[PDB]
Amino acid sequence: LYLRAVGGEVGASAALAPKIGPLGLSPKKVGEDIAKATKEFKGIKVTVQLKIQNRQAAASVVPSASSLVITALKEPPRDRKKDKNVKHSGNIQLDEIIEIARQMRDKSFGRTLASVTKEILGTAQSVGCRV
Amino acid sequence: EQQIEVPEGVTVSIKSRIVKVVGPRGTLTKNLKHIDVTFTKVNNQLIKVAVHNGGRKHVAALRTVKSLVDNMITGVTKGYKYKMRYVYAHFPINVNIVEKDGAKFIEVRNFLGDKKIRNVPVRDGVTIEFSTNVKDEIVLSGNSVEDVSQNAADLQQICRVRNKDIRKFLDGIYVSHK
Amino acid sequence: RPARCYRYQKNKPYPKSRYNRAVPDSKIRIYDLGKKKATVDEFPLCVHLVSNELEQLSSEALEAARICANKYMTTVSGRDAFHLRVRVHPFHVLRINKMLSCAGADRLQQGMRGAWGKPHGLAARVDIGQIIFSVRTKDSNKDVVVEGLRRARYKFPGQQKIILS
RNA sequence: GGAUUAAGUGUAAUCCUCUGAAGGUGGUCUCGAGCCCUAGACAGCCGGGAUGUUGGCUUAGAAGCAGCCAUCAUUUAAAGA
Repeated sequence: LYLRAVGGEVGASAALAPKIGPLGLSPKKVGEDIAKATKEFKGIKVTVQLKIQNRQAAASVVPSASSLVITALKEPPRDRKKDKNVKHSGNIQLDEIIEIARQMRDKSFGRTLASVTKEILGTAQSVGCRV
Repeated sequence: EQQIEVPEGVTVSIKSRIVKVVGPRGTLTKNLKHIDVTFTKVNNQLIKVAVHNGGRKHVAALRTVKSLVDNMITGVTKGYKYKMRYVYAHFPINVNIVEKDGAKFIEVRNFLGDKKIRNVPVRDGVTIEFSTNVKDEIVLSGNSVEDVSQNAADLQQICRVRNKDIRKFLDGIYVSHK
Repeated sequence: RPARCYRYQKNKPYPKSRYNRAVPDSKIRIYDLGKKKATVDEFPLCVHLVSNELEQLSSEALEAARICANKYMTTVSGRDAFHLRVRVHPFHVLRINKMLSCAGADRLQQGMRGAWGKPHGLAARVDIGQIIFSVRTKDSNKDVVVEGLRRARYKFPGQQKIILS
């Protein structure tokens, strides 16, 4: 489902837990996960569209890898020249690649999490976003 | 060698290596004799003396002497006091001082809360003040810092116990203040 | 055990397989460790293992003191880095009191002439400065291999110097 | 003349004979090596140890610090996912 959660806000039962909690989502993972990325932009209402599979695994959004990387980097643009320009563009945490890969995963068909991260990294490489 | 001049407000006047201090707080004396050393004399100002000697040996001395004085100076004017709290696990401790260090004199009672009081000794000229409230502070002071020192200490140590472990019980009184 | 009247050379030759049989097998695993083949020699970081003594470590001495050595070389991820080399072999055979030759101390028995000591063990001998067993790789860590040999030495009768790369 | 030693080490050439091998000491003296310093060191010393965010994954947990991936951005005098 979808809800609008404050940037750095988490586990509380009344707001969060029973909505999704009955869906099969595990609140603990989401609270930390959501709060984690949401740290860079705090105080901002980010509506989350959580998607839960039969696995009861889930992902949520800000929609595209380039966009996701852009936001993770917190930079609006991609480097003019990805290979040459790097730090200028920006950087993202290795974990963040994992984060994006995980959210994107329903879309991606990587065999493993490592593969998915590699897929996202490929996009980042083009953008001039270093990991 | 070195020369220490101080303070006004406190006199000196040492003869035949006894040494002294003056006031206004009470005076302390300290023999300060060791090896061919001058045993510093007051030089119509303040005392400081060196003996023609060698290197380290005398040097470890006539350094120490310097520190014994200069802490005799401050122990005569504005004395030295050490201060610290008592407190631990259930039931309080009874600290109180009766004249003299002697058994059943110097404080402490129920350590944890044991029977039989255990405490001594007190130094020559030290004063044991007591707690502000029922019990939660001690002040130990006196002119000499060498009696006042191991009075508050030897009152902390008189809580130390070699048994279970310090960790489990943390009774005792410690003078955190210096 | 203990090794006393074992590693001091106060004898002379042989090993000689012709002459001797019933030699015990060495309990010293392979003297080729780490990845062999490729020349480890291209490496930063260097060597160790200098005896600093006289001689004759037994195979009992080297074989648990060397793989003991290797064991804490395992830290560098199994098959990934360094080659370990051992130098000298335990050729040298020793004999021990079989009461028939002479008298008194070992290599002497009972009677005069007669039973030389019966074969029991072999030990390589070394000189004042020889490299007992060396090899290295790039500075993997501070020097795990240097840590190796700490343990390696401390089971040698000799006092071994680490020796810097 | 000079220096070391604080253990009564030692005051024991050789050796059945004089043991000592792979306990401790910021007592003090002497010698060497590395790094840091007036773009100010140590104390060097004193005081302090940002927001998204518990980054993504993994995991019972995994919150800077088991492990894998990423290592951006913000607010900054400054502060690493």
